[PDB]
Amino acid sequence: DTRPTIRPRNDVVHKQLSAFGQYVAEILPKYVQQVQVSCFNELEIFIHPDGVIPVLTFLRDHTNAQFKSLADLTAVDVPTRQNRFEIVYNLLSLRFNSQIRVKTYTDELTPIESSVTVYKAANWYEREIWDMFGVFFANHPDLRRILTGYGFEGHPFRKDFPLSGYVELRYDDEVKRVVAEPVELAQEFRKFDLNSPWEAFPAYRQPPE
Amino acid sequence: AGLLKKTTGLVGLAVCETPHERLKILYTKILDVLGQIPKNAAYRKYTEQITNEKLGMVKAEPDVKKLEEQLQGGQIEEVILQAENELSLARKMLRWKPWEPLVEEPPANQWKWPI
Amino acid sequence: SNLIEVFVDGQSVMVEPGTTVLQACEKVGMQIPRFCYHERLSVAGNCRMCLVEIEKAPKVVAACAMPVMKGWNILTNSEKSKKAREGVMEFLLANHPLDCPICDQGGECDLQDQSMMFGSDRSRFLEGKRAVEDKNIGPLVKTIMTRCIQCTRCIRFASEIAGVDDLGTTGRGNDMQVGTYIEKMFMSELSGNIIDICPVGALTSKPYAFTARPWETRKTESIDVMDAVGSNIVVSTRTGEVMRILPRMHEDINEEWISDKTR
Amino acid sequence: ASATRVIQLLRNWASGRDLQAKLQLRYQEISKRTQPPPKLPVGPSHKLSNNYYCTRDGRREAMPPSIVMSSQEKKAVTPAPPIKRWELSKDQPYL
Amino acid sequence: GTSVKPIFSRDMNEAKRRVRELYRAWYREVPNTVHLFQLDISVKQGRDKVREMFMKNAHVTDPRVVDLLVIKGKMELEETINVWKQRTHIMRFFHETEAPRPTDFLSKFYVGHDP
Amino acid sequence: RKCDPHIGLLHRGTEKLIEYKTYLQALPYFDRLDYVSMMCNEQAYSLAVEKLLNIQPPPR
Amino acid sequence: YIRPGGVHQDLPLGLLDDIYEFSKNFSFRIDELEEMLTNNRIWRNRTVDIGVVTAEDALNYGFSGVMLRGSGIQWDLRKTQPYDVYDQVEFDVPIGSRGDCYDRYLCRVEEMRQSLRIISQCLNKMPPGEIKVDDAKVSPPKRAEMKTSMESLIHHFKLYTEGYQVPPGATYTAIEAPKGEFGVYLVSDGSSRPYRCKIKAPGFAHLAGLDKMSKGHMLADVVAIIGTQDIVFGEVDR
Amino acid sequence: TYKFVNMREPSMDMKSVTDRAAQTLLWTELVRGLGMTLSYLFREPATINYPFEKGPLSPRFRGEHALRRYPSGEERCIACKLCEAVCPAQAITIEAEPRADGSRRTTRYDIDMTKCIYCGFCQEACPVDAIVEGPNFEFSTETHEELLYNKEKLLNNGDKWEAEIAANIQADYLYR
Amino acid sequence: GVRTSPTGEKVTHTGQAYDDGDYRRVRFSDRQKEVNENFAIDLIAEQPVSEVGSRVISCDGGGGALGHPRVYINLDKETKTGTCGYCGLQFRQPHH
Amino acid sequence: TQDTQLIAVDEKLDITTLTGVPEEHIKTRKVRIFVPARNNMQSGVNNTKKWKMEFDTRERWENPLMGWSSTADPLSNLVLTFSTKEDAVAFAEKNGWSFDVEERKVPKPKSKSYGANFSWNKRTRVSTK
Ligand code: SF4
Ligand code: SF4
Ligand code: SF4
Ligand code: SF4
Ligand code: FES
Ligand SMILES: [K+]
Ligand SMILES: [Zn+2]
Repeated sequence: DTRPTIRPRNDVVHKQLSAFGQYVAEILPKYVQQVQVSCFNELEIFIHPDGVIPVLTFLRDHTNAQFKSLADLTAVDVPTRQNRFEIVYNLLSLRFNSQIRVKTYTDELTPIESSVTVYKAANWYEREIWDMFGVFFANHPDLRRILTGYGFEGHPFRKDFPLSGYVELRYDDEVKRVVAEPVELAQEFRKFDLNSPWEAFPAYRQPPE
Repeated sequence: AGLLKKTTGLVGLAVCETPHERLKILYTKILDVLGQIPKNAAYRKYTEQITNEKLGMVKAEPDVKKLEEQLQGGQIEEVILQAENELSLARKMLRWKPWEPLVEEPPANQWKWPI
Repeated sequence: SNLIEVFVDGQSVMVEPGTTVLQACEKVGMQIPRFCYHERLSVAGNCRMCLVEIEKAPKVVAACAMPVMKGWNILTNSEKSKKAREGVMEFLLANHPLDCPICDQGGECDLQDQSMMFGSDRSRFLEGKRAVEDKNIGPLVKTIMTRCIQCTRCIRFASEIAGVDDLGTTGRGNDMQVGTYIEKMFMSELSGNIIDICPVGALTSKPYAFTARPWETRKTESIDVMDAVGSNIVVSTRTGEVMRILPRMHEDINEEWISDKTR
Repeated sequence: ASATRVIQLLRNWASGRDLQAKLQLRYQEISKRTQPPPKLPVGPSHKLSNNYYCTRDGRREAMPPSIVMSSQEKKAVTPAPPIKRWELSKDQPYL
Repeated sequence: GTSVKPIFSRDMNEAKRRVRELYRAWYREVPNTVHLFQLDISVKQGRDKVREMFMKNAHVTDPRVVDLLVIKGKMELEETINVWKQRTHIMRFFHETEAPRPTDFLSKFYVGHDP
Repeated sequence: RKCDPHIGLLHRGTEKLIEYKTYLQALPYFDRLDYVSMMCNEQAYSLAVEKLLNIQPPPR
Repeated sequence: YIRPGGVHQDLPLGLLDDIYEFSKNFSFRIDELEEMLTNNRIWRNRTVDIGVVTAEDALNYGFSGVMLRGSGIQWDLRKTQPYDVYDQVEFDVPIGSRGDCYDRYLCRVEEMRQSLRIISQCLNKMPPGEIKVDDAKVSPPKRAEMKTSMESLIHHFKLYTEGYQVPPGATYTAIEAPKGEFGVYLVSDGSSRPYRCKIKAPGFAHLAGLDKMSKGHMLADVVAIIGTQDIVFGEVDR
Repeated sequence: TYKFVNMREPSMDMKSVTDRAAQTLLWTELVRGLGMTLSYLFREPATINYPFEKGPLSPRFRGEHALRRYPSGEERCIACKLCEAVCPAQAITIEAEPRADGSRRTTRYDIDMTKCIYCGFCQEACPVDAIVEGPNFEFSTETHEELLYNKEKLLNNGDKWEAEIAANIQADYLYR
Repeated sequence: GVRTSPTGEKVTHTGQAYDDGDYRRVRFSDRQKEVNENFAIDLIAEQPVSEVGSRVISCDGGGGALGHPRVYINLDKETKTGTCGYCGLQFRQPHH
Repeated sequence: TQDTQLIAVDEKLDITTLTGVPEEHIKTRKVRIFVPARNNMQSGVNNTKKWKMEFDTRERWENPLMGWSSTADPLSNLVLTFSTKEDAVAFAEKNGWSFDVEERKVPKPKSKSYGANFSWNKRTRVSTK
């Protein structure tokens, strides 16, 4: 290897992954607004938050996809965008040893039909995505809180919820109970300005408008 | 077509002693639900092509032992599985009908994530 | 209009005649690595870090010096350009004293940042280094002039702006020292601004004097109070204290600098 | 390990397996806690020549992910050549 | 555009309808949680507190957000009917520990410079 | 017949704390992520990070 | 120890020998576990038939790694997606019968025996190479060259102040955890810090199956129903 | 490659059935479970008695912190500040002013001992390896305050644990 | 080399002296205030100064790799002898 | 173009009622939006590309034990990032926050001429290079 430090890239798998791109694009052109392959040979199709079940069910039952292995569903809060939240699923194919990723946009008041019908593995995945992020999922068995304090208010994983929090706990002898109080830190998280001031890698340079 | 497979491996998946005929009738049904779908649909132009090729392929070779690798689909006890839900799959998009153009284009700056 | 058409890595952009290559790529935004040219300051083309090779021509031009010629495609991310930028980079760094943990510019040093983006990952030096004797030019500004890269930014700031007919580059060769020869004081009302223009730790702020580091000072935006100019400044706040005051950019009111009093 | 031979037979017979030669805990076989100084090698790019960072510039070689369709007859293609049946362990068929 | 999507209510009325049934359901257990929680609080106190935080959000005029609130209330009551919530979880609303805070400008001034 | 548990007795910042740390500072998070198998977590995080940088580790 | 760009430090002189001394007697120890904890009549019944998941049910519950392997599913991240140097070592995945508590129990101990060969193959394959990538922009420079070369000092300074900047994008990469499928879906904002690093927790998805996993079993079985799985309360919470 | 772990056909002869019938009736696999327990009883226990003996460690151990100093005697801590930027718990805290001579030594170096995780990162961060982690791990306490360290307590640790870490780093810097 | 305080209150090398009016001294009652007996400020006083006959010397703090980075110091400015900021010790010029 | 029960409500977004922020830290807290000011110690510019949204600083009392800068302001450390200002002000309305926007200053174009450093009578001539 003349370049034993950089990761050697693979193009043959990049081709069929690109080929499977327009494939799923042509099968369901109602929802797939954008299909994108990564330089890490990862496939990412971009769909609409109304036809998630069709596109998810099709990928699950297709004899040419069989992506029955639901890895995880998550959100990436991007407050800049009009649809700040972004529900993202990861699927794996046992027969095709490949992973594809579906990405949708969503706002705070736009429900998503629950993906329990297509991948009922996720029953607990909504229970945290509505917990940490707050995105409600439409027509769901039980959208309950299983990842925060009982009676906690807000959605901590958002970018408006501070890392410090809003509630601090202390045992008081007046009430014989661990009672809540507003947060108050002995020391504060020193915000660090790590981002470099000069231009990084020129590849991902957003053109000015 | 030889000794019946008492243990297919994967638990729960039964071993039907009539794998061939089940495969054909199933493929007729999946070809049936592919009948009403219009010609321009990408579902048809792609999935009937594999179906009749596989339907023609299962019909030609009548022995299970070799047919496992002719269709390559593992064992015969599960090739009817993604096929039967392919029959289901065609039924689901008898409703969604997604060959129409995009429902609406995404917001102008929704994608493209350097920020 | 007179706007001449000149390409930038193929991308066509209209530019004003006389606009330099660095300013030509400014509109789209490239900021070719620079160490001697400053916007509000004259140009010298000394550091040679802005060198970018120009297309279909076997010569590397300075982005700050050669303005334009009709349809000259700037190859910003060229391999030859990266070679030229890398070549001068290990050059000026060769004799730089290993002072980063001890230099106040640590964390906001241009030399540090360039070496990470447009830099190598190793050294090939196997000889000695030069050391320059410090020349105290005030209890308001430091002198670690052994860290000076001879970008001559300071000597211009003396000649222009402040108007003092003062410190220049004495000596030559590897011993080219940027100083005052005789120990002449630097009193000008804009003397404190000589601190930000210096890209290295050669001239740092004596009052600050290693009180904190850039990657921890929560910066706030406030206005100079002492004078009625109402200069825009950035206040450094750490652990509930104020350590140093940095001028902002506002064009008419303060350009890029302030008075010594408010610094 | 230090027990007498007779009791060693007792635990050997009660276990049926050679516990003496493969006794659990450590003994005088471990490497000495004092060790010779090491002389670790150099890296795959510790060359003083023809070694510009651009030739190994693996950080910036990453391109923004490729686009193959955007809103703004060909045969059906499978995303990847499907896996092949694994073979029984030649060392041992079943437990 | 401004033509937003409805979660479950297309207008204030159906959202108001949902507000009624959760709020009406909230005191079917209020005189019983205290009994099961071994609490020292009179039933009236629970009733008015359920009241006062209803006015705490009795200001919005969009059907979706108020709908999210009633299901959030629908996400709250069963957490304490079935003893899932503990004493300190519902005692949190019953603000006793927290230090009394000033309200007027002068009292704000006297305590500290925290505008 | 029905068995749904209630967790969060060890719910922690993890991802929330990660964003305010750098990648190297994020490495200890995975070491403490699960409390049983430590090394294999750093296997995933390092593999993911080196994947993003398109840098392959030395064979040794 | 495992850091981006290779392992942080090198093995001490003699660590390889210590592995062999332990590994030589290890199968002897796991046999001691094997005899009394496997064919024990009351261990067997308390682990056979006590909770089982069929193929498609386990597959659709997000079960992965061993949890599918004990239920008969043929799949393993080690071989199907040979991350790292895994494509140069021979081992056998322990696929099993019906898939009850006992079935995965035999699968797990067999994994240890196979893990012993992966150790042994790797123990006599250690090549004379390096521990870190030779890219100082992502790997801290060697301490000896740190106090001698400026490029090392600057790179060490910036890497230890803000660190390397990762090019933007997202990536979900999973490896075979010794409990299940462990993946991190981190998204890079083109900065020196991550943006969101959701984890695929093997404990999480495998705790998701408990409801169907315990259809019709006694209360005293629930602890064993957990036992056939691996639910570390530190890991389930993402 | 794969290997079945459970599938097995029991032999169905009279001897085989008698074998299995005897196994259930005259408990033999049960007694085997008892059989190798006695082998464990009649074995040396691995019980290290404490503080008399000590489980082995390595010259790389990370424990109680201790700020060292030069052989002439001067503090190694340069206030280079890097240890903070890497400290993933933000336990340490460094603030320095120019000394009487001018050589900057931190006026406050307070490792919040109940904050750090003993990374080794702070050691790997220091360009003059001023802050190290001493081999001591037996420094428990009864008041939460004594855990909260300061500059003086760090220096005392460096002067107390001085020979060991000087030896440990001397025998471990080559790996580093 | 530690001097005393009005309340005894041994003042550290940094100069921290708790004034007699600070309520933050009960922490020290029934206890002891830890100060370092050695003072980094005056440990450089007795360290000998060495005359090296060259324009620029490189200091390493001794110990080869174990020390401080090889920062150079210029032995030309007569005034006060050049001090390596990393090491703290100082090199002298033999006046040629 | 969307048949998911298209109903029209004006209601400039006010998710604040459900965002969970306590009633104290919503109205009194002021919100400030502008682009970074590059530290003049550094000629880099990459900071001045985005819009970040901080809050107003609160009191920082010294911790009597060991001089920590104790803070009870949970929101003192929260800096967002926005591509432009319209989305930035938009985030100020959905989470209804008293905002204070400021338009970003852009480099005025300087006229550059290395030949001007050697003039016939122009003052741009410089006595040193
Ligand atoms: S000026 Fe020199 S010593 Fe200071 S940080 Fe920059 S490169 Fe390091
Ligand atoms: S002292 Fe600073 S500004 Fe002046 S020439 Fe040297 S590096 Fe440039
Ligand atoms: S301990 Fe080391 S890294 Fe930390 S401030 Fe002191 S010199 Fe710098
Ligand atoms: S070893 Fe401890 S004190 Fe040092 S940087 Fe790591 S966590 Fe902080
Ligand atoms: S910027 Fe053109 S050479 Fe300095
Ligand atoms: K400077
Ligand atoms: Zn020195």
